Amino acid sequence: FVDIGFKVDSNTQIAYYTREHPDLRFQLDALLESQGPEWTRLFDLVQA
Amino acid sequence: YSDNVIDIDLSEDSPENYLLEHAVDGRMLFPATGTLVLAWKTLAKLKGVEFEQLGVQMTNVQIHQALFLNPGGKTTVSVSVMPITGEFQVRDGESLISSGVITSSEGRLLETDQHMKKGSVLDGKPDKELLFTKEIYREFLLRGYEYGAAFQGIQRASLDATDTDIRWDGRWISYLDTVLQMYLLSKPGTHQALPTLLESVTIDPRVHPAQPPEGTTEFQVLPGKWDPVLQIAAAGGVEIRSCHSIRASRRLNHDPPILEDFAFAPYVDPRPSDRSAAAVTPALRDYADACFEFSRQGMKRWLENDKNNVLPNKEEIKEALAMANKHANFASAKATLEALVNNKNGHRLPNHGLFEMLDIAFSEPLEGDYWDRLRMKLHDVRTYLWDDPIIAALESPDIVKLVMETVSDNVNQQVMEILEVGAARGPYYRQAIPKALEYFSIKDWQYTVADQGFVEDAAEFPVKMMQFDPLDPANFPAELTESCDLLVLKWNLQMQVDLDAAITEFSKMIKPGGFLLVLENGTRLSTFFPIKAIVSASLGGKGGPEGDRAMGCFYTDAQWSALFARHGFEQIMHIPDGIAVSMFLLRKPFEPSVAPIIINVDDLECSWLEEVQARCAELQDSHKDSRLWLVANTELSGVLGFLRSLVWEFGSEKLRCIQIDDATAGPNPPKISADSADFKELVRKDLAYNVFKNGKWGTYRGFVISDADRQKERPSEYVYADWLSAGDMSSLRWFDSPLKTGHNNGMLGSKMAHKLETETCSVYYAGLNLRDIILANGTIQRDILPEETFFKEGVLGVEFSGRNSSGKRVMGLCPPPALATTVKCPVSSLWSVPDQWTLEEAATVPLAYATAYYCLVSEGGVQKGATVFIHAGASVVGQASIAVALSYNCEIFTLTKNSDETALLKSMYPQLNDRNFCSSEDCSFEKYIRKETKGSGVDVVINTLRGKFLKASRRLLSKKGKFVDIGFKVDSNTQIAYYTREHPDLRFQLDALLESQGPEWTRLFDLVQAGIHSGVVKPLKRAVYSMDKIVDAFKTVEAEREAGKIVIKIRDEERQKVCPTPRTSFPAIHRTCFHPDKSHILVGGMGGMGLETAHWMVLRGAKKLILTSRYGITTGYQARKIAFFKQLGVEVEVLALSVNTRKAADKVFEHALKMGPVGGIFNMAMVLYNDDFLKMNREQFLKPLESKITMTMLLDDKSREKPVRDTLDHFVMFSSLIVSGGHLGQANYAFGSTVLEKICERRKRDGLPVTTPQWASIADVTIICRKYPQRFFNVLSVFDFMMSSDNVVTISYVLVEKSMGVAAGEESMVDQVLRAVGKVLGIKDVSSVDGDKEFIDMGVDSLMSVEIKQALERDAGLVISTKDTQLMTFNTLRSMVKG
Amino acid sequence: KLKGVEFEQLGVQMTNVQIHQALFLNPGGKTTVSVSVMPITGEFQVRDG
Amino acid sequence: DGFVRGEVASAILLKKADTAKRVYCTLVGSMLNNDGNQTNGILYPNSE
Ligand SMILES: NC(=O)c1ccc[n+]([C@@H]2O[C@H](COP(=O)([O-])OP(=O)(O)OC[C@H]3O[C@@H](n4cnc5c(N)ncnc54)[C@H](OP(=O)(O)O)[C@@H]3O)[C@@H](O)[C@H]2O)c1
Repeated sequence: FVDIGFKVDSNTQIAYYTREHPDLRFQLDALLESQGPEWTRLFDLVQA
Repeated sequence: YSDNVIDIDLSEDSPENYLLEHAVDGRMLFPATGTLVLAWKTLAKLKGVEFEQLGVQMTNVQIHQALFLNPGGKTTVSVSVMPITGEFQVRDGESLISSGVITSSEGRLLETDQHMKKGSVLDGKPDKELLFTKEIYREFLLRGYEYGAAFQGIQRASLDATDTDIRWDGRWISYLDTVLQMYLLSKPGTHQALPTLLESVTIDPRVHPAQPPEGTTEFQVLPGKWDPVLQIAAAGGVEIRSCHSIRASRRLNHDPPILEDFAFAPYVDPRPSDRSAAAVTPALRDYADACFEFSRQGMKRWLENDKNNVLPNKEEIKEALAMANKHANFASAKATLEALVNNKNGHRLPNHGLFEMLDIAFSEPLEGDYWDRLRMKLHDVRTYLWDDPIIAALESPDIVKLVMETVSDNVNQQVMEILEVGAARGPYYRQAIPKALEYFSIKDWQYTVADQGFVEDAAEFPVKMMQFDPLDPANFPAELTESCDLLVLKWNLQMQVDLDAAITEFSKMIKPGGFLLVLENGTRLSTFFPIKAIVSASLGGKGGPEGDRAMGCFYTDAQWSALFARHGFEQIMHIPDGIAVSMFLLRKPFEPSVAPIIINVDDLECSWLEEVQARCAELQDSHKDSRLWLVANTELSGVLGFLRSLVWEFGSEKLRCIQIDDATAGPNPPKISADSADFKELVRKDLAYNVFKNGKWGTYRGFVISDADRQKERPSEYVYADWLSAGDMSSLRWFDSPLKTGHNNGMLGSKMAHKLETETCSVYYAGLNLRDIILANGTIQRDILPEETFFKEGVLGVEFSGRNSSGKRVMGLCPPPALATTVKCPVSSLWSVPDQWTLEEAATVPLAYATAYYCLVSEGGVQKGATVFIHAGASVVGQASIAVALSYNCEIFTLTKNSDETALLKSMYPQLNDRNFCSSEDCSFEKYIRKETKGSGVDVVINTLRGKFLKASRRLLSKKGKFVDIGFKVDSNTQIAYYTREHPDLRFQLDALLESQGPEWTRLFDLVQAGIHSGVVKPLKRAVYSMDKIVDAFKTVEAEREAGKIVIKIRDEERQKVCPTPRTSFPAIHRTCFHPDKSHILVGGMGGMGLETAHWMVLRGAKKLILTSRYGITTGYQARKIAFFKQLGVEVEVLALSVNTRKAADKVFEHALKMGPVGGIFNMAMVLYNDDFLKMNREQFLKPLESKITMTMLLDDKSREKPVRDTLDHFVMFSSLIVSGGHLGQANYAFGSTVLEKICERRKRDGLPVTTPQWASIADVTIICRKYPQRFFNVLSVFDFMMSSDNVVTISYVLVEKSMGVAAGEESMVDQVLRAVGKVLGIKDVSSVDGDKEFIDMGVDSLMSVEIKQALERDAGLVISTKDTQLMTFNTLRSMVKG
Repeated sequence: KLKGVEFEQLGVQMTNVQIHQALFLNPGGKTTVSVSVMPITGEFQVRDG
Repeated sequence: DGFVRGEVASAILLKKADTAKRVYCTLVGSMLNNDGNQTNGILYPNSE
């Protein structure tokens, strides 16, 4: 289940804070700051 | 001086009295969807709107408890709803009953469009394609859901139960329950499911029809639908979605059934193999000898030491010592007994009273006030003599029941009068009452103990105490003439100075045709004498023609019999103990004045029905001495049960029976024929039932089976561990394993799809995991496990280490039950034990390391050098996780409870330093681990702790960290997360991978195999428990007091490495199982008990059923059941035929052998025509005799021929308690039911399998003859015992309550109503207040007077005006209820 | 107050406290706020109007 | 079968007949008594 919506509920946000669930809606922005192994996998996938 | 407080008035005429019509196994319950309405009404009340104009939606409704309703009581429940969020709480007092979230709305909440459906799609269908309310609620009743007329909403449904017609009566609690019944009706089964979570409940009254007009009698039916795709039960404006239920242990409404063994018992001189023989074991015969030697030498010690001559009866003692010498140190005598007493070799008499009491007699000093003191001493331990193996040999339950019931069959009254003369010295009520008279249902009994004084020990028994001199005749009160039907003289005639005078006076108390029971010492008369020498005052008794009384108070058994015979007493029964006491049952000879009438009832075609009917009509117009003798000279004849039913309408005064069993009749068979010799001996005793079988005259009696024998353990080649009572770890036992048939129970449904290749392994060691303890102790129900294990015999044990079929040493994980002696392990789950590990060590590896690899390498994706946090490092999964993590060169942080665990881990893994250990007591590891990881966190978290520890664990996760939660005691919110797919449930994943054994498992199989080769997978430290300490092993695992693997040792590993496993047997409780490769015939299986028993066999192994009926499938209940068997994977076949001719019998077995070898024949067929015996012709008398006399010998003839004889395993022929108790109007049924039992007893004679249940009444499939009907779930529990037993006929019946007397009961009812009257006033103890004080003196005021009057009318026949009520007394009240 | 004990003798723990609005005080004015606590679970709600 | 509760707040003025400016009627006499120990209960009228 890949949840990429932006308007998460209050309970959902608390789940993100408590590490209960991963926050995947600003991950492409986070991978662009590090630009590490995970990003280069997406760089190659898009290039291919 | 929180929200709406609702009061439920369960009163006589209150509008919500319909809520008492909702019970589960008797208990009245508030419907699970009843707190939904309370929350619904509360929310509307807060909004100020009318509740029927508000559309609500309840989500994730948790049912925590069950609100137990009480008739005529008021229940107050508090509903609290949070204003904005909707969190609601239905709570009774300070206990939560329901929780969830209630949300209202103005839009369309209902998902399905069912509220728009108008008509009923179940129109024009045949009656065999529909379920009606009787059929729908017969299925619920079988599962424990008892719904009254108010809650019977589903008026019609389809066979699939998808379409239904739901009644709308304006009561919302009823309507919501009837919509939840659709979900229940969609999950066929046998267990009782208690709802625990309703994910969504939508109520929209706006689309719902309005309440019916006032006073409506006929209500409308709203179409309902069940949606399997979405799991929605929708009808009208209601919708229930994804209801989750928890298995509930079915409680017994009544008391446990009384199981008996309907067997034959000789009258006189029973042989050791007979059931009326004294229960003298070899151990008892030793204790008797030891006591005899101790008594003999003790008297010698008495005589020599009696230098003060303070030992009266000294001449008597000398005489007693002399005879013992004729038929023959004190330290040794006590030594032998003490060795017997202190030994605990299993062979252990229940108690040693004679030794104990004798020791006090002899050890007491010889000095002043000796006899007076010692008399008092023995009178203080008198109980030892009463409750002693020697004395109790003749007081065994079998003999006591044989005597009491044999007398009852012959007394021709309604109340049985008993009289125990001399109840203070030798008591019998304490044995007769609890062993025989408390089982009476058809005949009432009155017991009267008598003695010189008040019988102290009889104060607690339902007996009447009289007063007169027992030791002196000629003073017996004249009020005792023709007073007792049975007279008991336990240890009385040995105290009479004049026997002839005593017996002559005693014989007057016997009613004409009454019995006399005498128990006296007859052998080894010098054994108990030392006690009687100093407990008796005048040890002098005149002798007589039979001889001279031994000492002065004892006659020998032979002399006892001659003495009784001399006074014209017929010896009805005589059971000599052999070691001590003897028993005689006597009644006066009967001299006929008119020649007896003999009718031969041998013919099974009933060519005599006309003659018996004519002679039975002329019974009440003939002389009182006329008798009708129904005589049978064949093994197969129903005269015994036929007569019992005739006695119910013609009285026992003139009906008598004689049956001679040809097969077992000795070399000198009786010659009962009119003016014969044997017959006259029988016309003198005038016994109702005479049966000559096994060479002796006797009678058929139902001997009770102790509740301990139901769980008796016997050797069994294949066994497995299960629980007797769910949720109890102390109830773990070893039951028979279905693997004796080669296969494993639970091959239905999803288990039929995965055709895994399995290797049959002989388990040697079984590892105990925490998964088993969680299931065993009730922390988790069986329903949480993979669905493939629902029908398995057990769910305990996965890992093991044994030997495959080729003798190789193997270890592996298998679907449960692996806590057994044989398993069928898939070949993809079996590892080979390296030739360096003993099988003991192999048993610890598989699960611990398979889980470790799954958590780390399969779910956590651990990489080299990663940081891993492992909870409970000392657990077997914890130890495996560390070993796997170390192999991956990880940085390990582990939680250790105490210092011992830390030391153990450090020694076990030298790479671990003190910096790698934390404490499980508090969440102080979070700061330590965060600091030690420099804020990076831990890559993998193997979590077992819960609560704040779980929260702190996730908080340590890195950005890419994985959280593997494998704890079992998840919270309610966590479980809802699992249900809603929010989180994956990883705590039963290793069990799920073992059912599929697919790509994911083979990854773990290779990982563990590689670890074994590379040395990573090393055996763990373990503690080995034997098979009998299974309970202790489970307790050890649960406590977790110390680290280690708990491994049950099933077998002893042989020295070799490839060798066949020796065949051995294990003690285990019975568990009936049916071969899945054999065909089982159920003739009459298409009915009430036929279809429900068939379902029981399907669960126990059967997969090939051929059900037979006269018409086949004719109702929607039969069509729905058969469609359920077929769906489960059962090859069913319904034959519309009657097996009454050889052609019909052949067809049934042609179809059976086509499906597979015949492995069971069941005959549940019944046809009844209840009518009076005299208004029945042959065509009507032979009605019940087809299904019981023609279908039992056509199934018995076919089962005695090849190939059925070799393959057949079970031959069950259901019967009725009419053959043991009789019934009114069912004289033809009794004849059929008895001849059926005689065929089944003939089968036992030939060594063939046979079982003949004798049921009284069955509830699910009221009080008749004072016997409650059993619940079916309990009928199958005793039926399972019936099949796995050696006896032929077993009688199962439930008693309303243990029988009391007649006056005893009457007084009980009196006290009951008196107390009701007293409580009306408010007096806790009615007897406490004065009996002469008027009610007005207490404060009775108008309202109470009317209440008292109504209570009296409802309780008794009195009708008292209000005015007299305030001026009458309790004593007056009692005397007037008596009048 | 619900427990009947004095508030300074009770040790509490509030978890996941969400602040949805700001309660604007007013000088020389009276502000009435309703606090609702669920008996057993502890769910509380400070709500003005 | 019973009575229905009511509400009243009445009051009257009594005066010597010689000094009264208005006389609705004259009070001939009033007296009181009790029932005693009746066997029908305390809340029961006593006809005697
Ligand atoms: N349940 C009780 O109340 C109770 C109490 C005590 C004892 N029992 C014992 O249990 C049995 C009765 O159970 P039940 O009546 O609840 O259910 P059941 O035994 O399945 O019902 C009797 C069935 O036998 C069939 N049958 C009658 N004559 C037949 C024939 N010639 N060939 C084949 N089938 C024939 C009938 O099928 P069709 O209807 O299709 O013709 C009927 O459905 C008897 O053995 C009885 O001794 C039951």
